[PDB]
Amino acid sequence: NIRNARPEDLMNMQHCNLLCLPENYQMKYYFYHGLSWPQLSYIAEDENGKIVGYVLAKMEEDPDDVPHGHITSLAVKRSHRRLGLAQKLMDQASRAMIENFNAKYVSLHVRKSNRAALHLYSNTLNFQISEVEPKYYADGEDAYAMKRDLTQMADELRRHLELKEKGRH
Amino acid sequence: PPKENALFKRILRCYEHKQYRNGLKFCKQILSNPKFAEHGETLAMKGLTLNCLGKKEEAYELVRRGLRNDLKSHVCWHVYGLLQRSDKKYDEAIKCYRNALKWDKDNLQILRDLSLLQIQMRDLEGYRETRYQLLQLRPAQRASWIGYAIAYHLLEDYEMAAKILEEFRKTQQTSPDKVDYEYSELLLYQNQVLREAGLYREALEHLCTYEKQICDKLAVEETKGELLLQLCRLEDAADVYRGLQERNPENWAYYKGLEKALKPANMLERLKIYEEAWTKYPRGLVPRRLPLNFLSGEKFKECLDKFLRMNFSKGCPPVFNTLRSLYKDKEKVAIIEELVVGYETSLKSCRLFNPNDDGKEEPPTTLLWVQYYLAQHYDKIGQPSIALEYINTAIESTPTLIELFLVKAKIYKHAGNIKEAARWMDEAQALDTADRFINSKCAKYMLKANLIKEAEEMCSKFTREGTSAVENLNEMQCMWFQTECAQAYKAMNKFGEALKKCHEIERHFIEITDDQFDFHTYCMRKITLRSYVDLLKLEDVLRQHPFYFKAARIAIEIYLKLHDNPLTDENKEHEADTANMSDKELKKLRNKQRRAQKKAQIEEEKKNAEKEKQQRNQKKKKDDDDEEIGGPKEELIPEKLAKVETPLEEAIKFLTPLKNLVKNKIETHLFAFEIYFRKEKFLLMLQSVKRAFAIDSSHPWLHECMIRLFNTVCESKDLSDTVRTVLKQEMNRLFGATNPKNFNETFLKRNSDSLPHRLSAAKMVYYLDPSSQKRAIELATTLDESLTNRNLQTCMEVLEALYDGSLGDCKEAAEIYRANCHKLFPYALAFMPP
Amino acid sequence: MKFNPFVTSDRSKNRKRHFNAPSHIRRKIMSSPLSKELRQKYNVRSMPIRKDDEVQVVRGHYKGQQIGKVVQVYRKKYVIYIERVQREKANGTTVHVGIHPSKVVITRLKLDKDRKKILERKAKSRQVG
Amino acid sequence: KKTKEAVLLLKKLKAWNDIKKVYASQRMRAGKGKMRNRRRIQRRGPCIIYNEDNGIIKAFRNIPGITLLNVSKLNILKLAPGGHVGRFCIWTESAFRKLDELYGTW
RNA sequence: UUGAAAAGAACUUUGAAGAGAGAGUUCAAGAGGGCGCCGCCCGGAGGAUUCAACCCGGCGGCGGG
RNA sequence: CAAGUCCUUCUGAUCGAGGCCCAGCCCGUGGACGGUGUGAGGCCGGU
RNA sequence: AACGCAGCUAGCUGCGAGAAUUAAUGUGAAUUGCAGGACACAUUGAUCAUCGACACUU
Ligand SMILES: O=P(O)(O)O[C@H]1[C@@H](OP(=O)(O)O)[C@@H](OP(=O)(O)O)[C@@H](OP(=O)(O)O)[C@@H](OP(=O)(O)O)[C@@H]1OP(=O)(O)O
Repeated sequence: NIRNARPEDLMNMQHCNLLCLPENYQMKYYFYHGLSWPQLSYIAEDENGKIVGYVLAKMEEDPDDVPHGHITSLAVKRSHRRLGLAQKLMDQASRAMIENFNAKYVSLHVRKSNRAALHLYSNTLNFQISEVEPKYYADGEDAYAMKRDLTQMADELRRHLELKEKGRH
Repeated sequence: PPKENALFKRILRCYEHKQYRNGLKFCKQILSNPKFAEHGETLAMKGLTLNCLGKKEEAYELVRRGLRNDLKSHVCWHVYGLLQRSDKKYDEAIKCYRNALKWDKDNLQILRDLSLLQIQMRDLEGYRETRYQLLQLRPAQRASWIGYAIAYHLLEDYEMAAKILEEFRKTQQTSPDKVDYEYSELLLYQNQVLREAGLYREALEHLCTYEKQICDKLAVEETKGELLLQLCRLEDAADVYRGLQERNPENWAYYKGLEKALKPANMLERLKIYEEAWTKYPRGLVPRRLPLNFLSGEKFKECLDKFLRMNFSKGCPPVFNTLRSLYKDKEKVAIIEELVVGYETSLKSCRLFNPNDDGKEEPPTTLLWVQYYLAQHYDKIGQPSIALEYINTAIESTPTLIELFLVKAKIYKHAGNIKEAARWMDEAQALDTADRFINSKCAKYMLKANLIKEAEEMCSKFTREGTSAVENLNEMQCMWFQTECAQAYKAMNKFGEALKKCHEIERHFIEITDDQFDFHTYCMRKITLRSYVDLLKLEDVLRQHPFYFKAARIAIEIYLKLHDNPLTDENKEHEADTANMSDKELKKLRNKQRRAQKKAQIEEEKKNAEKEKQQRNQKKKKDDDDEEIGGPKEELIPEKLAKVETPLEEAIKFLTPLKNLVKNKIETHLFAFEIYFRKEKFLLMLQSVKRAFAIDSSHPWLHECMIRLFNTVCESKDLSDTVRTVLKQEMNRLFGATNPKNFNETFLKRNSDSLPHRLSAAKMVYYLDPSSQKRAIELATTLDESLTNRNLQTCMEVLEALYDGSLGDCKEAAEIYRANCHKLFPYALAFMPP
Repeated sequence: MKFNPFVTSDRSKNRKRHFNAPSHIRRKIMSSPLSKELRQKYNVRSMPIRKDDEVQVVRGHYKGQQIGKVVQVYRKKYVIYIERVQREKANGTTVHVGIHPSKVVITRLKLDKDRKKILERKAKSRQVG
Repeated sequence: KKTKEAVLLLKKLKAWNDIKKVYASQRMRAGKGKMRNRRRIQRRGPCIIYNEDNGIIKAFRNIPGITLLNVSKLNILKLAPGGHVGRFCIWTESAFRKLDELYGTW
């Protein structure tokens, strides 16, 4: 499942991120993300109502910077991996991202050893390495600045909007 | 005077920009003049400066002196108000702010801070009046209108809140911007208020006017779908929901909307609804799982066959998880079991799902996944041997798959072997140590296996350097690990550490609710008012999470044990030890004890000195303490926390959020019953019994409650007759008015098929009649296959109930029951023969 | 220790060139450090000051958290002027206070054609190392 | 090749305490020497006496107080800094064995 | 060679002014424009890791053809 | 074309005084010098 | 060596009727005591430095 994060659930990726990713934080920018961009955070829920996946994204606040998004965190449990849950989360988050902000691209940061997410981002989501920033994390291991252009899928999103508006009339 | 006034302005300037020391230095020369030595406002500002420097008592004294020097000075009262708010003493802060307003009625800062407070402690009337005054004072500010609308919204009075919204939006119709995200948020909030009022027609008409002014198309479409469902425009709702389906095929809400819009008369049409969904979009696992929730018979057979075929060809992990819901009905269990067995046999014979299939030969990984499914199925059904042999075969075939392990964990933990599972997934974490999912779940198992030190050590592989794993995890408010640590500490009877963990949970919950204070000034600037109000309704229901429930129940069982039998013997053995001890030799041993205790005191003083300084160097280098001033929480002192003066009272504070929020669960009322029973609260006994009766009148522990209450009321004679009349009416209604023995007997025959019910009935047979212990012994130890919910979990709970003395001394009967359960459950360690 | 025979370490010589320096040279000593956020993003430590940059004072009586913009780069007196760095003259007017560029932090740069080229030239020298 | 390993080295030989003493003894010269380029004065530290130059000078030359001396060319001005004998010296294995050939035995 | 920075003394008052008196700036005008009874013993009333001698371990000094 | 304007504290301002998991803040093939409201390897030019 | 050249300019300094500088190149937002003048800074330019073109009164 993929749906918007109603801050009833902002506590659930707080549960999940500690369980999965070492890049962990408190809950404060969790409210900051949820309140600033309630429509950008999406989650995955099982038949038992427990969170099994999530995406944490945020708008850049630099005015000089071109409109582009950044994902703060994105992970999937081993029980539900290789289902494309991260992929579909990224697609829907980027769709809402373009509809509400018209971003040109999206940036992120990726662990060097997390080779599975590297496969996902490169082969599956066609993301590309922008820059390498060493010692970004607390353990000192290097990270890739990962980016994918969002103009191309925004094009067919506009096409679908035009095809639906012609149908409505 | 003008010069001192200018210096005063520099002082506060320094304060607002956090130059505390410059402010105190500047006020020093102000207080140098004897004519201003007693000057109230400067002393108040100085004290309010030192409060941010940590000296709370000096700040208190100086601020009260400044206040009493000039009560008319609203500045001093405002200073005291920030002083109280600085240490979360909000209730005094409101009073100080109102006292300040009596001198300066039109101070914007005081009124806005008071409004932030009034929303902090939910003073809807006071916040509404404050926002009305602000709106009168500053109508040009959009914050005034926003807050005034907020105040009425929290009142659920959506009519005048709505007209405030439309007026304010007209003020936002000044057209200084394009389709603004904040403007879209305001429109969506106004639509939310309209739809919460039930004014669906005008809400839909208004939203139908501002689609071009809303960037959030998802909210527009979902609101259109629900409103058209409410307005009986079924076709329009169907079109909107199918647009949402093309937008997000993975959300059950859109399938629900399609079902309600189309209104399928029968199951065939309902299936045809998803047929188009998965023909237009075969990829994914959504349109095909939903039919299996309602399909039955041969159609369910073929759809399930297709589902298992595509899942096994894909070979994805969570296939078992999604069909776990279909185990409720045993016909689906038999269908899936025969299907997977046939698949395994066909793959073994000719490497196909069906030998008649025209497709290409399936890979052996498909057979491996089928064996994995079989192992999980037999684990859930209750056949540990078959699941174990299947998982052994799968592991032998593919030893590199980490998922085959966790199935073995499930098998062992459901069979009663937690240590073997913990060791095996220590191996599994050794297979993949980079993933913290396996690390965290591993720590969870040896927390369940009481290897708390081992769990702490291996979590340190990912904890931030410079701190212990326990301190770090307490710092991130690690909820599940803390709760499991508390349960483990309970396992070795360490009540102090478990209560420390539970109070850590309580402190964290207090920490969440004060976080909204900073956000009081954020979203109003961001006009994300929907997120505002829904976040606000979050904290008022914040403690409804099951994590709080498990922490509170751990704490409350600890307190119940420490009140019903509050370990009354604390130091009596030491007194009795010296009774036969000669005075001279008593002096000998007490002198040696004095030597040892004073040497150990010197020892802990010197050793803690280097570690406190080392951790000081750590924390200052962490920059968390290198810039940190406030009120430090007092040490929990787990040893002292164990010897809690008022155990029931602490547990009562714990259920207070349960008693305000978590009323759905019967355990809240049962816990209140237990506490107030140890508080001889019969008047609370009856009401707790009533609340628990309204939820699950057939609960075993609740039947224990009714029985115990009836017996205690019968034996007690100190109750007043006026109370007695109403109470007698209450049992004459709720109870059968018969003797407790016959009531328990009637319950036991009514629930003779459920093992916990029989155990409780036997316990109260023993309690109501200790001479009747033997019949209860036989009643509790039955293990007939006709007994419902007689699983191994009930087996060990019955075993420890027999051991705890709830049925008296039954060591031979407990041993016989243990041996019989071991025959039933060979892998259960709690039934391992002596 | 300096090993270049053609570069002097003499006190009087070094002072003379610093006090008697052409304006285009003086711009180079008119350098200020970027904040951590620019430094991480541009991979540049220090930049020459310009007429319109968001500048924060970190030393002196006017040290604080507020952000201001340069309004004048007085290269003759080796000082710059921000808006709120003012003091009260006797008669009643308000005059700017000269702050040395080395005692401030650039919080936002005057992003410009020549400027944009300047950062990437310095930044691309970092990946060389 | 790097100063970090050089600092770590003599930290293992427990000679780092002298470097801190040199660091502590860093002050302004008194008199007209400030006007004449002799502005800073400090105590002289241990001598490192080597045989072959494979980067030894570049690793150590940045550490205050350290003096590098070639075993083939000794300097009395650096072995007795103020004319007083007894400066702390650290030898390399190759340089140490060359003393018999350089100055002979009895 | 004022002062970190002119922040180079607003304004009030006497004098025709030069000159003052208040006031103000500055950390500084004392920088105002050629200005830098204690050791042992006796007695009493008290308290306490306690004494010697033994046992274990460690470390030194001296001696061994 | 490297690295502290980190924290606490002295001052009118400080480059001053303490501290900086790992035997030891960070760089050091860079601890020359000068400037910057004392006295600065790590603020700046440089080296 | 003399005499002239600055918006306000006596000396010092620089310059030569193109007279506190022209052109060109590098650099890249100032000069400054005041005012004015500037300043898309590439549909290319203040200041400074360099200096190979031009000019250089008796
Ligand atoms: O049905 P059960 O046999 O009682 O197992 C469940 C399951 O345990 P696992 O974590 O081992 O799978 C839950 O986890 P999920 O299946 O949802 O992942 C877990 O809750 P968590 O999700 O928080 O782990 C829950 O725990 P509890 O009974 O305390 O509610 C409980 O496992 P346990 O009975 O072993 O605790």
